Amino acid sequence: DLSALNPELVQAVQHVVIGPSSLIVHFNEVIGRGHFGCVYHGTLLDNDGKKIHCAVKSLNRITDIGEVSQFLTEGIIMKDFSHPNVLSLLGICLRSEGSPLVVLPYMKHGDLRNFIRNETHNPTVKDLIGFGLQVAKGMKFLASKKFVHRDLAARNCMLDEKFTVKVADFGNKTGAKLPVKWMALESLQTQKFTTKSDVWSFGVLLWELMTRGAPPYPDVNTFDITVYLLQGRRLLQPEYCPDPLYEVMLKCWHPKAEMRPSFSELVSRISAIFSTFIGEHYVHVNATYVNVK
Ligand SMILES: Nc1cc(Oc2ccc(Nc3ncccc3C(=O)Nc3ccc(F)cc3F)cc2F)ccn1
Repeated sequence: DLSALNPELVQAVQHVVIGPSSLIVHFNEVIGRGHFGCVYHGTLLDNDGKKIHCAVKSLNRITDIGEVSQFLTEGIIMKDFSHPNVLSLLGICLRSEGSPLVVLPYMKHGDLRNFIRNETHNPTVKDLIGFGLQVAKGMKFLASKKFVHRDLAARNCMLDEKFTVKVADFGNKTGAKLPVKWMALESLQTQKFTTKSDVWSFGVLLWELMTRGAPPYPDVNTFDITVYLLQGRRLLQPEYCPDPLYEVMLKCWHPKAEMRPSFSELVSRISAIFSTFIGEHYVHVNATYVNVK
């Protein structure tokens, strides 16, 4: 029901349209089944002959056009996201069958959390601070466009062949579906999200990086995180996290949202901490965090 969509959404999608002849979706090759949204390996033909590797996001399909319109908006939101540290949109493919297809450049190393969790990987303090800095650069760009992420976490950050981090997003009044453990105090209490609350999320993301992907607050039930935080608590300093990086995390977790550093200041501060390291310090996984979900 393409005509019942929205003429402005349809014209915006038209400028990023992919013809069904120039895209081959390998439905047998799944890049994570996820939930009610699937990602597959894809081949895209660019201009002439070019056989580029891509990720194709789908699913499919209950409400008349409501979920299709939201799906197309999420993809169209990426149009002006051109920054080395933010995931790009190759385009959108309109299937003459069912669900429209969102086409993204392939990220060889997948998500940042599974990458750092992998025990065959040997990151140093510098590499992990490096990833945090790249996320800060991407967020600095997004904040300058007044774009509020709402779900910044290592699981939503993508890693390519050159190890360049691409900030991305994989995918109800009082009902729970929210990433409460990455959420700012004000966002848990009121349900409002700002750049300052993304700064809180970024601090948790730095914690995930320094612990090599440990789940935040393991002992704490999702429903009582506000009660836990208000007792006067923050995540402990990871074993391999340098003191000035911990101090930056505590600044991201400032109880006054307006007292939190901006992403521009975080880029500056983290870039200085990063420059002091040479790649000597190896980061090992914590035994108390292994197999902890
Ligand atoms: N192996 C691999 C796996 C991949 O999976 C995906 C990861 C993220 C998205 N993300 C999206 N899918 C559809 C619409 C928008 C986004 C998205 O990330 N938007 C977005 C970008 C930057 C932001 F700050 C916020 C956002 F919401 C899609 C994938 F297929 C992809 C590649 N390589």
